[PDB]
Amino acid sequence: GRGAPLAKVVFRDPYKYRLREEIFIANEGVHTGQFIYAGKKASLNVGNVLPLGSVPEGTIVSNVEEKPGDRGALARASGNYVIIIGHNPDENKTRVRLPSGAKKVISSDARGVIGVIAGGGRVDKPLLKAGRAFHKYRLKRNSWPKTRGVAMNPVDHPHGGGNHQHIGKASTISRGAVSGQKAGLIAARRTGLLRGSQKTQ
Amino acid sequence: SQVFGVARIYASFNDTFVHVTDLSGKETIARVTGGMKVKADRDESSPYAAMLAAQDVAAKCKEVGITAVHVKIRATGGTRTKTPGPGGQAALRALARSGLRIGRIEDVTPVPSDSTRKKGGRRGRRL
Amino acid sequence: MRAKWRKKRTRRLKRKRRKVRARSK
Amino acid sequence: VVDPFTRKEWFDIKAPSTFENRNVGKTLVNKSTGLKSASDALKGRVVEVCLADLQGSEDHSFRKIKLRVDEVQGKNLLTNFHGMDFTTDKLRSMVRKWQTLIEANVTVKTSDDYVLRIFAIAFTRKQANQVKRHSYAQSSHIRAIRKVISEILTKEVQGSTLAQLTSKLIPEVINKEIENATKDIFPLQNIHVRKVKLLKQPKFDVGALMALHG
Amino acid sequence: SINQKLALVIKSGKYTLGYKSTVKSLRQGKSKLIIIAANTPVLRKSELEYYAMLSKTKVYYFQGGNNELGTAVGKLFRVGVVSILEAGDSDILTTLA
Amino acid sequence: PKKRASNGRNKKGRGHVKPVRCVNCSKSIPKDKAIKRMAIRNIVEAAAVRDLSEASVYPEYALPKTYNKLHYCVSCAIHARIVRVRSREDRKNRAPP
Amino acid sequence: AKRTKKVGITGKYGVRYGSSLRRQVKKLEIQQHARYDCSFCGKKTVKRGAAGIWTCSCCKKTVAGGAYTVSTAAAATVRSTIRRLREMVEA
RNA sequence: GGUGAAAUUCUUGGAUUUAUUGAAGACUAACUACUGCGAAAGCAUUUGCCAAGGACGUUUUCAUUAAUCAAGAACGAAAGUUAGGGGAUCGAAGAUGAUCAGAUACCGUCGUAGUCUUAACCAUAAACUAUGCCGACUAGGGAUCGGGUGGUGUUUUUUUAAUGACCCACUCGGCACCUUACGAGAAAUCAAAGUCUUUGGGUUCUGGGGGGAGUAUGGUCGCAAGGCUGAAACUUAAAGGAAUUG
Ligand SMILES: [Mg+2]
Ligand SMILES: [Mg+2]
Ligand SMILES: [Mg+2]
Ligand SMILES: [Mg+2]
Ligand SMILES: [Mg+2]
Ligand SMILES: [Mg+2]
Ligand SMILES: [Mg+2]
Ligand SMILES: [Mg+2]
Ligand SMILES: [Mg+2]
Ligand SMILES: [Mg+2]
Ligand SMILES: [Mg+2]
Ligand SMILES: [Mg+2]
Ligand SMILES: [Mg+2]
Ligand SMILES: [Mg+2]
Ligand SMILES: [Mg+2]
Ligand SMILES: [Mg+2]
Ligand SMILES: [Mg+2]
Ligand SMILES: [Mg+2]
Ligand SMILES: [Mg+2]
Ligand SMILES: [Mg+2]
Ligand SMILES: [Mg+2]
Ligand SMILES: [Mg+2]
Ligand SMILES: [Mg+2]
Ligand SMILES: [Zn+2]
Ligand SMILES: [Zn+2]
Repeated sequence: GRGAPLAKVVFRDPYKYRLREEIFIANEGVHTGQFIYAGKKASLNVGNVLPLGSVPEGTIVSNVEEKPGDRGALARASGNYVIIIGHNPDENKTRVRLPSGAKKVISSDARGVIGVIAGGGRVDKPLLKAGRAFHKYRLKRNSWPKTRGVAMNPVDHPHGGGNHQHIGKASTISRGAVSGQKAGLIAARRTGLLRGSQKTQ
Repeated sequence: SQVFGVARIYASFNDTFVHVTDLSGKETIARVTGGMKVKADRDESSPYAAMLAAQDVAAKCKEVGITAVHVKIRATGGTRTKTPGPGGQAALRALARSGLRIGRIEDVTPVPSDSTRKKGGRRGRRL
Repeated sequence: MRAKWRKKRTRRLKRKRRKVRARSK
Repeated sequence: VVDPFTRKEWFDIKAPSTFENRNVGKTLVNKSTGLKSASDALKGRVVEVCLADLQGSEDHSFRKIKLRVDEVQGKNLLTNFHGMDFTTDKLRSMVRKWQTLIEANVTVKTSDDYVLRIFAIAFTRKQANQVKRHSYAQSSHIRAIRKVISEILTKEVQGSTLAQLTSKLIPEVINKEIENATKDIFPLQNIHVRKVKLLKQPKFDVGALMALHG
Repeated sequence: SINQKLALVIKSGKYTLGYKSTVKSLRQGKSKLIIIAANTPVLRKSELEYYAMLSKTKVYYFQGGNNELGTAVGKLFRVGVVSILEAGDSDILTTLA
Repeated sequence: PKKRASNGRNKKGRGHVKPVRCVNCSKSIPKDKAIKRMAIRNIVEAAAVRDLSEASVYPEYALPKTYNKLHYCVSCAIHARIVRVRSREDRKNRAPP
Repeated sequence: AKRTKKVGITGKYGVRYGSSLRRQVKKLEIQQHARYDCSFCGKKTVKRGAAGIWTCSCCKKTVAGGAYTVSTAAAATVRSTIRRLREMVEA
C-alpha cells in the first residue's frame, strides 16, 4: 500500500559490535550494493543524507525532516522531492519548496536525502476497472467505494433525500461548521473549473 | 568647485520625468514631472510643462545642496519606441539655464539584444 | 464575399450535412 | 511638517588607488540612530563616474567605471573595483555598416580570487588603397581572431587581482597585443575591452582593501 | 584515436579476450597492455591491476563500456578486458597510453 | 499586373528572412522588405547647444549623438516618412537622397 | 503475420473502457514490461517487479526506478543537476 | 498610466521613478547587405562534438553506370490535435472602457487556449520567380560571392624575405543588377518568356467559356479538424487579361 519502494540499509553500531538496519524510502537510481553516506560532512550524491544546510541551493532532496531528528517527514510519496531555494546562515534556517508548492523554512540542521523518491509516474496510468481500485484500497484502508451522499436519505447525510437527487444548498461549508455538517467543499475559497496556468509564483 | 548629483531624465510621450539622485543612486533628491505642473492629461509631456517642472526640480536641487549633476536621459525603450520624448529636450534646456551645472551626459535607453514580442500583434496598431 | 470566408462558409456547410447524415447511418 | 531635508545626515565619497582624484563625490544618508543606523544599512552602494573625469585626460571620455563602497570610517567611505562599462554613444559609433563585427568574452578568476567576465570588441578595417567599398573578414577569420583574443584575455586576468588588471586596463595595453597577434590574420580597427563585469568576490578581508589607501 | 590504434592491433597483432584468459597471460608475463572496460566491476578491475603491477604491465582504463569494448576489437559480443600479446604495427605500446 | 521586379522589396536568393516590428504601428514586416533609417541626432538640439557649454564644466566637453536604427512598415513609411510615391520610371531609381 | 492492427498487448481488454484509456495503458504497459539495459553488467536483463523496482536477471542488482520505466525524465534531470552542483563544490 | 481626445486601470499598499541583488522563460538586436547556405520548408550569440555538402583544383579512379519520371516514399512555415513538461512575453476565445444610429469590430484594459519544448499527429500557405527538369545555341557592361592560375603589384619591417590583407588581368561556378533588341509577345515586359506557319533535341505535369463547385457521390488517409481523388443536372453571353483615354 505504498507507492515507492523501500530501501533496506544496514549500518555498524558505533557503540556496540552489531549491525543496525534502517528502513529508507528508495530514491530513484539507488541500488543494492550501493554505499550510503549520512552526515554533516558528507558528500553530495543521490542516496546520501545531508543536512539541508550543507547542500547548495537548487539541490534536490527527499524525505526531509521538519525539525531535525524527526527522522523524515516531507516529500516521501512516490515521485515527490524538495528543493532548497535559499539559506539564512545567521539563524541557520534553510528555505525549501515542498511538493505542494508551499515554501517552508526549517533548520539547516534538518536532514534530507539527495534525489527524488522512486516509482514516479505511478498515477499516469488509468486504473481502468473497479477491481484495480478495489485491490488498491484493499491494502490501504476501507475507504472505497464511495456512495454519493446525494444518493442517501436525509437521516444519513446533509445531501440526502428529495424527489430528484440534488444538494439543495451550497456545498461550500464554513470552517466554523460542526461535525455532522462538514460534507461538501469545506472552507472553499473559490469553486468551479480552474482555467489558466496554476503554478504558485 | 561643485557637488555632483545625478539627473536621470526619462522622457517618454504623455509624460516626462526629472529627478536628481546621489551619485550612487541609492539616495534620491527631489523629482516632479510634467503631469505635476499642468492639468489636462493630453498636455503631460509637452515642453512648456516639462519646463515648469524642470523649474521646480532645479530649485530643490539647490534648496538642499547639490550644485552640479551629469544627466542620463532615457526613453521608454525595452520593446518600445526608443526615441526621445517631446519634453526631455525642454528639461535639459531648462536646467542648464536654471542655475546648476552640466558635464558628461549619456543615454541609458534600454535597448535589448532584441526580443520579447512587441505589442499590437502581427498587423500592427491599425487605424 | 471574400474568397476565404466562403471557403469557411462551405466548410461549415459540410460539417452540418456530415452531421445530418450520421443521424441515419 | 517634516521635510526630510532638516534631518538627513551627509557624507563624502573617496576613490581608491590607480587613478587621479580619490576625492569624488558626496551623499545623503539618515542620522546614525541606535537601531537602523546610517552605517550598516547602506554605505555599500556603488557609483558610476567616467574615468576621464577620474583620470583627468580626455582620451578617456568613454569607458565607464563602477565603484562599490566597501568600507567606512567617519565622513570618509572608501570605494574599490566593481566593474567597467562603455558609453553607449561611443559603441553605437564603432558599429558602422559595411564592415564585419567581432565580439568575444571569457569568465575568469584573478589572484585575489575576484571572478569576472571581460568582453572584447573589434571590427575589420579597409586598408589604404582598398577599392572594394566594404571589407569583410571570412568567418574562418573571425573564429581565429576570437580564439586569439581569448588566449590573450585569459592570460592577462589571473595576473595579481583586478589590482594589476585595473592597472592593466587603464593604459589599454591589452588592446595592442590583440592587434599585435591579430594583423597576422586580417586588418581590424577599434579593438577595445569594452565591458567587464564582477560576479564573485571572496571574503571581506579589511587587510588587502586597506592596501590601496593612505 | 585510441580505437583506431586498437584497430591496428586487431588486424595485425596477437591478443586474447576476457577475464580468465588475460590472467593466463599476466601470469605468464606475456601481456604488453591490458585494457579495462568502464563498467567492469571494481573488484575485477582491482584484481587485474594487482596482477598487472606484479608482472610490471601497464593498464589502459578504456573509458567506454564492455559492450563497446567488444566492438572496438571488432567482435559482435562484448569484452570486459583485452590483453595485448604483441602490437603488430600499432604504436599503442609506445604512444600516449 | 506585377508592378515591381523587386516584387515587394529585395530578396533574391533566399526564401525566408525573419520579420521585424514597425517602429510605428508595430506591424510585422520582413527585414528585407523593411525600410530603414539611421536616426543619428545629438543629445541636445537647436539652441540648447549654446546654453549647454556655458553652464557646463569642462572646456567644450565633446557632444555625443544618439544612434538608433529605424524600421517602418511601408504603410507607415508611406503615410508620413520616406515614400512620397514615384512616377512609373522615377520608381526604378534606387539612388537615395 | 500481423495479429492486431493497433491494440497490441492492449487487446486483452477487448472492447471495454474506451479506446482513449486503452491507448494510455498500452503506453505505460509497454514501458513497464520491457527488458532494459543493465548499467552495471552491460547485458539487457532489467525487468520490473512492483513499481519502482528494477532488477537485473543475470548479475542480480536491483535499482530504484520509475513506476513503469527504469529512468524517469525528472530522475535523470535531477541526476545531472546534483552532479553539476557537486562539482561546483570542489572547484 | 494609456490615447486623436478619454475612460476602464494603479496609487499610505508609497505607486510611476530610483537603487542593489535574484528568479523564470523567450529571443538573438546593432554589425544585416539587391550578401552566404539548403531539395524545398527554412537557417544569424559562443564553444566542443557529430556525421553531411556544392564550387574549385586534378596528365587520379570507373567507363554509359545517364536524362526525366505514373505508382510508391523522405522532408514539409504557421495554426490546429494527443500525452508530459514550460507557461517571461505577446496574446484566437471571453469579459470589459470607450467610440457609433448601431459597434458582436477598429483603439484601450483584463486575459483562457496558444506562443516554447519532448514524444507522437496533421500535410496544408499568394509553400511565389504566380514561370518543370536535363542538353545545345544566340549579346554588350560594370560590381560582387567561392575556388584557382598568373604579377621584378601596393601595404605590413626585422635585415630582407615567408606570410596576411589590399591592387590589377584572366578563368570556372554562384546570388544579382545595368544597357540593349538580333529576337519574342495581346501587351506589361522577357537573355528567356529567344533560336515556332522557315512550326520536331529529350522528358514530366496541368488547362480547354463562365457559373454550378472543389459542391454531391464513392473510395481512401486522419483522434479530430480536415487531406487526396472528384462528377453531373441546371443555368448563362459573357467572365477574363494587358494596355489607352477619361
Ligand atoms: Mg468497503
Ligand atoms: Mg460514488
Ligand atoms: Mg463519489
Ligand atoms: Mg434512495
Ligand atoms: Mg439532516
Ligand atoms: Mg444544510
Ligand atoms: Mg437532497
Ligand atoms: Mg444531481
Ligand atoms: Mg490608415
Ligand atoms: Mg439516432
Ligand atoms: Mg489593370
Ligand atoms: Mg494594382
Ligand atoms: Mg516561402
Ligand atoms: Mg548577436
Ligand atoms: Mg495502385
Ligand atoms: Mg501563457
Ligand atoms: Mg471581443
Ligand atoms: Mg459596448
Ligand atoms: Mg464577439
Ligand atoms: Mg496547394
Ligand atoms: Mg513572392
Ligand atoms: Mg552576359
Ligand atoms: Mg450544386
Ligand atoms: Zn507601420
Ligand atoms: Zn546486470
